[PDB]
Amino acid sequence: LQLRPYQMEVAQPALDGKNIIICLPTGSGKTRVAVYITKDHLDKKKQASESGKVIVLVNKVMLAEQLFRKEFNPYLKKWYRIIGLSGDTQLKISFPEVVKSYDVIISTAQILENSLLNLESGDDDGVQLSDFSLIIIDECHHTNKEAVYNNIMRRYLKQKLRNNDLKKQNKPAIPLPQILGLTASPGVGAAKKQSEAEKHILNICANLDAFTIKTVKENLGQLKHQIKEPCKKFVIADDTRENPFKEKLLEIMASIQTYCQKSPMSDFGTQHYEQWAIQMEKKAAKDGNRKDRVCAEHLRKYNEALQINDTIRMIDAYSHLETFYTDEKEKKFAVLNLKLDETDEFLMNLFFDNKKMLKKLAENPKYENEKLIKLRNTILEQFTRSEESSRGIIFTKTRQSTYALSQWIMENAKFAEVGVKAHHLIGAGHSSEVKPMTQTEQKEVISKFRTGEINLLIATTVAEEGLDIKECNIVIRYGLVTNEIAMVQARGRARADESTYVLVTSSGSGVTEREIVNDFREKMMYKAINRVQNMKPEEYAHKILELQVQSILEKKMKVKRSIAYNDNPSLITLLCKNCSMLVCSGENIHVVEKMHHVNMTPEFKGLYIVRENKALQKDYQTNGEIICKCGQAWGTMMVHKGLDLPCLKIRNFVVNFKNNSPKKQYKKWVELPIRFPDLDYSEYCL
Amino acid sequence: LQLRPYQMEVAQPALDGKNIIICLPTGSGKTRVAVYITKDHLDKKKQASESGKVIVLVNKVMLAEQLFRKEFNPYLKKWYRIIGLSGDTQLKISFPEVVKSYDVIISTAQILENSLLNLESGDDDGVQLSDFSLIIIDECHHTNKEAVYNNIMRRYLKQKLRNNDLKKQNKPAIPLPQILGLTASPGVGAAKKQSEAEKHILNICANLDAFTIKTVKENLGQLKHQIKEPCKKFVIADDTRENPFKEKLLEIMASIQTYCQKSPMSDFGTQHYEQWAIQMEKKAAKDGNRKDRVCAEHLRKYNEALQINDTIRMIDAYSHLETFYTDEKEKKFAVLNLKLDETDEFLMNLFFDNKKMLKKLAENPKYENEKLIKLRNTILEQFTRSEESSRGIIFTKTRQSTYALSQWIMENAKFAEVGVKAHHLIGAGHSSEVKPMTQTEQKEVISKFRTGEINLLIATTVAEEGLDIKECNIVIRYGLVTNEIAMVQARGRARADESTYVLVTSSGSGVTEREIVNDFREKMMYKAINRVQNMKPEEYAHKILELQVQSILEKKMKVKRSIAYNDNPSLITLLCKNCSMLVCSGENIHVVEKMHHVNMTPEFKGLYIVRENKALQKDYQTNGEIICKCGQAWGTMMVHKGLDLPCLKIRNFVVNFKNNSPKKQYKKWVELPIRFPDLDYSEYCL
RNA sequence: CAAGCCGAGGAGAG
RNA sequence: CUCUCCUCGGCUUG
RNA sequence: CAAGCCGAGGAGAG
RNA sequence: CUCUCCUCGGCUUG
Ligand SMILES: Nc1ncnc2c1ncn2[C@@H]1O[C@H](COP(=O)(O)OP(=O)(O)O)[C@@H](O)[C@H]1O
Ligand SMILES: Nc1ncnc2c1ncn2[C@@H]1O[C@H](COP(=O)(O)OP(=O)(O)O)[C@@H](O)[C@H]1O
Ligand code: ALF
Ligand code: ALF
Ligand SMILES: [Zn+2]
Ligand SMILES: [Zn+2]
Repeated sequence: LQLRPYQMEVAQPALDGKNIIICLPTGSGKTRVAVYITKDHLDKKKQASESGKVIVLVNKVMLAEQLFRKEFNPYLKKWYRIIGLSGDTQLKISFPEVVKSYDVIISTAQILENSLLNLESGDDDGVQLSDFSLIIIDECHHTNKEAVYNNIMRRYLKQKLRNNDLKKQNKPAIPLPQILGLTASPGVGAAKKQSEAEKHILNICANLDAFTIKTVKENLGQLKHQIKEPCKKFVIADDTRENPFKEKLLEIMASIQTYCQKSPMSDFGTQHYEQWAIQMEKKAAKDGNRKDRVCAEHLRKYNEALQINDTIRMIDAYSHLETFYTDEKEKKFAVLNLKLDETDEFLMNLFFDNKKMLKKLAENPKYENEKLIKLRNTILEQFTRSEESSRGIIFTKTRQSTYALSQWIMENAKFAEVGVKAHHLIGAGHSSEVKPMTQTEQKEVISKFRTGEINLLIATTVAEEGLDIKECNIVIRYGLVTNEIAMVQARGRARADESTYVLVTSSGSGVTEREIVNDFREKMMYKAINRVQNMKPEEYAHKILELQVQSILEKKMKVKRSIAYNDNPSLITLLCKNCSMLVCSGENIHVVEKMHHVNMTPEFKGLYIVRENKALQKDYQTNGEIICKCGQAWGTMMVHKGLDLPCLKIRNFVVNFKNNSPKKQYKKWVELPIRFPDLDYSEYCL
Repeated sequence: LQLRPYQMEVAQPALDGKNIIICLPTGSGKTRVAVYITKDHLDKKKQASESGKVIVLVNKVMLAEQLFRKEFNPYLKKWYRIIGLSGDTQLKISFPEVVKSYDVIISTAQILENSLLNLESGDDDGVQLSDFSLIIIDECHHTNKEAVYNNIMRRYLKQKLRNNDLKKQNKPAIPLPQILGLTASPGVGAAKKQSEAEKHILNICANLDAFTIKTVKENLGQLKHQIKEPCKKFVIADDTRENPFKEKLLEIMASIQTYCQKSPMSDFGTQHYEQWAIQMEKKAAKDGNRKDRVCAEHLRKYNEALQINDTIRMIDAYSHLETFYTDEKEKKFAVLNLKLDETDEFLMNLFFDNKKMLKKLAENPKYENEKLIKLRNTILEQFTRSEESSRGIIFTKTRQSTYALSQWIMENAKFAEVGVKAHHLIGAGHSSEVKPMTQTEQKEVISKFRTGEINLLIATTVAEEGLDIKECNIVIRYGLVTNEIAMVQARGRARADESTYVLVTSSGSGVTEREIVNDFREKMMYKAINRVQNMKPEEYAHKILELQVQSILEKKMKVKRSIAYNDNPSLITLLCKNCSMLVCSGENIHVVEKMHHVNMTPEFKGLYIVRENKALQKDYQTNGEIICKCGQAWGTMMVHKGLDLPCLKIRNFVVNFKNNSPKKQYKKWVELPIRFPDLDYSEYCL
């Protein structure tokens, strides 16, 4: 209910009715400023007897829920009506009179965008920006290119231009709400010179229609006293050992490569090798030539294992290989539950003729890992010095890496002795080759991390922003560097004086250089903002108008082309990737809800096999996987109206046309230019 | 970390603070001397508590990356901060505080030149030479005329002259860094007498501000014992056969020539013929008279084929012709996808009425090639004598030649039997009529050549310098002689005792004489250096000062004229070269980023045809070629802001003016004196 | 809690 | 422009 | 990985 | 001074 002088100095111009942006460090009380501004604006509008509505837009459901339940509701419930929406709630069914029913709204931009789309094209009641008097946008740095924030503000700018036109012609013009953006680091984007950073900042300002930035410039000492930066540390690790297992991997790779008389132009263990393997497997699948598709797939698996070994223990890679190979053996045995294919035979024999030696080599404390030893030392020093008063975050690139680090931590008793309780955290996307984490589990782990029964976190890029996390004492980056904004957000985590920020990496990689470049970009952005804050109003307004007009017109020009697919379902046929054979046509495939592709015919039922659901394995089995006779996966099982149907994935097939047959693969249904009919139950019924 | 006595004797004067040059053979440890000198200089400056910064300038990104990752970083990382920059990295965004952040810098001269230009004219922070204490320039022989090295050292000399002036007037003068140049052969340039070589060496010294040369003069025996020169061999090949195919080429050439009643003043198969053909085609295109432009173009193609045959197999020339003719037929058929032009008709018929006989003649082991037989014998003898312990390099003039040699090698089983694994290597410039090689592929082939799975290389002038190559046993020059410096660099490749250097050529050409002249220049340069090393300091300094003053003043005088183009876009019109017709005007042409010329109008869209991208052909097609109705190419396709636009090449057009119309062709946009407007999306929009 | 569909952003390699 | 990795949002069948 | 722009150096022929 | 061949660097659109 009360603000600090450094908060007040930045908030004042907003209190005067000027739309602006506010860039403050992490944890400096931006939400406090937002709530105070909303209260003041509502009171001032009520004094004049004018309609007052305020809407807050965020990009995460968890953020909206937290802000409503902890910050906004407890402060304005006594005076105004507050509501918080998201995609997980049932209030969004009728949004327009959600709006007129309540005064303060917190939500995600997509809901309001959908309402606008319904109004402009749909027959629903719809909603307009004029219904609002104040719009708050947190994490405003995301307003770029064609994000939802950018679309909303594009509509706002179009309305502003229409009002400017109407100024000379009929009056009055359409009123527009005030705009308040919140952030900590707007970034520089792809900037290689100071002028590029200046242009990027001006573009952000024009997109958000900002009068100025209002960065702290007077109470710097008080702010620094309060929020204090950690000390930065670099850990560099080098090695010229760990030969045996890697050499064994390399020589088996050479054996498999010379089996197919294919010597790639690239070396082993690099992304270029993976790309070449993907290209070769794709070409082999298109041509239907076996003995190369599987070879490329196994080479890709070996490359992934080598990368994993380059980052973490050898047992992790061994586990990866054994999981893949055991799955293949189980699939083959289930199919055989006879003619074999020699290629899979020699591949399996090669893997199993050296499984024991690989396992023996993997267990060798002689050369385990330099980076892991450095991380062990860092964690132990920090925690032993904190006398049980420390908390830590570790940012890592991948998910399997998080699992490996967590289990590794639990296998060592020193972490428990010092009092270390670690947990992992990942995203919620089903497009990462691994079972994602659910929102409930994320909130739940965050809650226990807040309590303290969990000491340290092993998190992917989820944890930089949008999460309510108590200040930690140690921040670690395990070979992960993305950009300056993520760097700043991770750095701001290290409050709790006597906290430190460390980046651990090796010499071969260029991670340190990327971190340095991010630092350079930080200073470039600071200088750009410093210059921009002192620019003359006239030229500032001129350039903002120019940028807004250019953005709107280029959006118009780009949308012009988007108007643009012949429908010949019977023209195409589907072939299994490994065993090229006629699977089905485009006539037997039907669509449910225009979204689910399913084939429901008698003969097709006997062309596949059903397995158990591994996700539910670790009860009942509902969505079983679908595998081919060769062992190739086609899709899964679904139930519609209580009826069991198969759902297919286009990426598991090859398309053949009857006109000229340039067989092609589309990776998803939408890219397929042909249409499919909606389900008709008359076929194979009554 | 430790030096040899011959290295020490040359390094000592540098250790005393004297700027100098150092000329040593190839592979004698120049980088070792450089790193030791940098370490000693940094330590000595730190002893006196003085600012110390060292910058190394190179001319190739690969060289900088290699030097940083293999030589400098592993030796000074334990004491000093080392950084390596290039045009392929993101650290160059803010160079000045790259400089103050780090102590040791490795980079390409262009970056520092750009920083200086920004400081002197731009508003950026900028950089000055005074910020450095030591400047190392490798491959210093390139510092001549107006290379980047020469510009930097011109600035250095101007600063020195200003300091000399200020000596009598206000003091102190501006400090300057020490200068250390590295090379192996500074060369003689265009020298025809000993005095000319002396003048050239003095000019190089003055440009680099060198106290002396410091060439090895005492430990000659130890150096010779270590690095040993190969034995030089000349292979001369003569022939009075291979008539049929060449005579058939000549008689078809005569037929086409007498079709147009044009008997050139020159003979067939010489550069003078190609020049005359280019002049005739240019005049015909300017006059718009068809039946001569295409005739000249086909005559030029036949001349190129005859040259190729003069160097390599006949099938290579046959492939060249069939590629061109098949492309023409495909273009015509795609256009027709009707009125024909009799000229192309009889040309095509003439080509196709003898395709089979040409193919039959090309396959004839009776007379294949004398030079190729000699090369076969040389390679076989070397490799059979090396019992699988040899590596080889072959320097060839052109790229198609490298491809032909490589494929020829793979067609013969004797090379495989002896254990020969060959690979090719070319440059990375898109101005050689052939798709260039990329940097990644160059590094990658070099890596495998280092490993050994690739035995011999077929390389153009890329491989003489700037590449990390393990010593080879055989060096071959296949009819290629450029200058003494390239000769010395190629010769130095032949370490690995029992290595040999051979030049293969015929009697008609004057290649042997050019090689002999290069040897003469080598001895002339040696004598010039020997005299210069013994010159009296006073006259040496006097002449160096005179040369520096003369160079700076002539640069001033030349820059004076460079101050100097009316803008009448609507004045000109563009005509297709083959079919002279109104294509467009200078008003419908717009410019993107001041660099890309594009025409975006409705009527223009229907005036051209789109083909597939051959580079991507051997997926998706993004930059398709643009062809005319007559089959003439105009340009390609580009995408800006997601919008498909055509990009035109001026060399495919003829310019017509409305005042007096002296139609002219410019070969590139910059030479065109008129300006063009920047893209404005308002036209044909909204 | 499981399956599927669409769209968006960031990094790296080519 | 392509591939990979990572994140986010909305929508359906259960 | 594709396209385009600018500039520099070396050789040969004229 | 012109033409061709070869090499290099920097910068944009993707
Ligand atoms: N007026 C205030 N006086 C004292 N502490 C405050 C005040 N406002 C906020 N804080 C502190 O700041 C924290 C809230 O910061 P918050 O706004 O959530 O961070 P951010 O601005 O980075 O989102 C609270 O934990 C609280 O301790
Ligand atoms: N002090 C030394 N003792 C022994 N060998 C050395 C020494 N310094 C360099 N070398 C040899 O010289 C090579 C490095 O030469 P380098 O300086 O790269 O060649 P150049 O001077 O032609 O660039 C290495 O392969 C190494 O074997
Ligand atoms: F918005 Al913050 F830490 F910067 F919650
Ligand atoms: F500089 Al060298 F061989 F002469 F690398
Ligand atoms: Zn199958
Ligand atoms: Zn034409």
